[PDB]
Amino acid sequence: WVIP
Amino acid sequence: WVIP
Amino acid sequence: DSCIQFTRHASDVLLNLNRLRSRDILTDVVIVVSREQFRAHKTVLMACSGLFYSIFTDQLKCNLSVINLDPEINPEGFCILLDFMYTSRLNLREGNIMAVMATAMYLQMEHVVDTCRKFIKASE
Amino acid sequence: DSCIQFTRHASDVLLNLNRLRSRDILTDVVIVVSREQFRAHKTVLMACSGLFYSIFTDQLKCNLSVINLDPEINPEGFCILLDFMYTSRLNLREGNIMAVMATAMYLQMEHVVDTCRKFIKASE
Ligand SMILES: O=C1Cc2cc(Nc3nc(Cl)ncc3Br)ccc2N1
Ligand SMILES: O=C1Cc2cc(Nc3nc(Cl)ncc3Br)ccc2N1
Ligand SMILES: [Cl-]
Ligand SMILES: [Cl-]
Repeated sequence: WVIP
Repeated sequence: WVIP
Repeated sequence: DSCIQFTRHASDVLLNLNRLRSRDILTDVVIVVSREQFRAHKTVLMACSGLFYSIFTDQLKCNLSVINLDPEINPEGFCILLDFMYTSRLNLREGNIMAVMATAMYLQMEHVVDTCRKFIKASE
Repeated sequence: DSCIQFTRHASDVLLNLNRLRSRDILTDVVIVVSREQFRAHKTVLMACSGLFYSIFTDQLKCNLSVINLDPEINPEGFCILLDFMYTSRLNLREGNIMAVMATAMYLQMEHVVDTCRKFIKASE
């Protein structure tokens, strides 16, 4: 999971 | 396009 | 093999599937969550959820145009997850994390359950 | 928004759609290319091809279960492109590049046409  |  | 690969292909496909969803094009099922209805593509639901995969591979349920979820399922939690299925983006907030995790467990969306558990563990 | 994103989601969705294709699950159209037949999901074809997008948004053609391609279309070129749609991998070879490019132009698959033109320009 990432900060888009 | 890339070499997978 | 000696194949070449287009990096953005999977993302572009999903973006187009979401465009079809937004315009209600070739949607083939309604998911009923209490008083709310959500139109979707069976194939996308199956590709994202162990529960939908099991439902639409059933020889009888594969032909249903309406699927009623358990009454304990929160419509907002389902909405957030349906958006995630079609976009890879999850709108996880303090106010919705419990409903989202409970919905992801029911839908069998393992990666979503995993990030919810981690975000909850960080706030305790 | 304040969304989080799962990097591998789009790729995992496509992998699952290809698994459904391989097991012939919820395929809803046959594409006829001369003597050959290819089963697929209308939504995936539309998401990958300007031609299929135009065909299945047509109020009459959207309901067809069989689509016949132009007789000039090469079945192997179509097969290579159908595999690309479901996998992001293109089996581009000296022996098939002309048929693949001609098929990608007909299907309106701009990125495939682009790499074919570049690979051809390199060998001249
Ligand atoms: O957390 C998750 C997400 C998910 C998706 C599917 N979908 C499919 N799985 C397989 Cl193996 N083949 C085709 C399809 Br469609 C099955 C289980 C799960 N569990
Ligand atoms: O080279 C390409 C690939 C492609 C795909 C689509 N598909 C869609 N396009 C739009 Cl804007 N919305 C929903 C869908 Br499905 C249209 C044109 C093209 N040209
Ligand atoms: Cl997931
Ligand atoms: Cl393309």
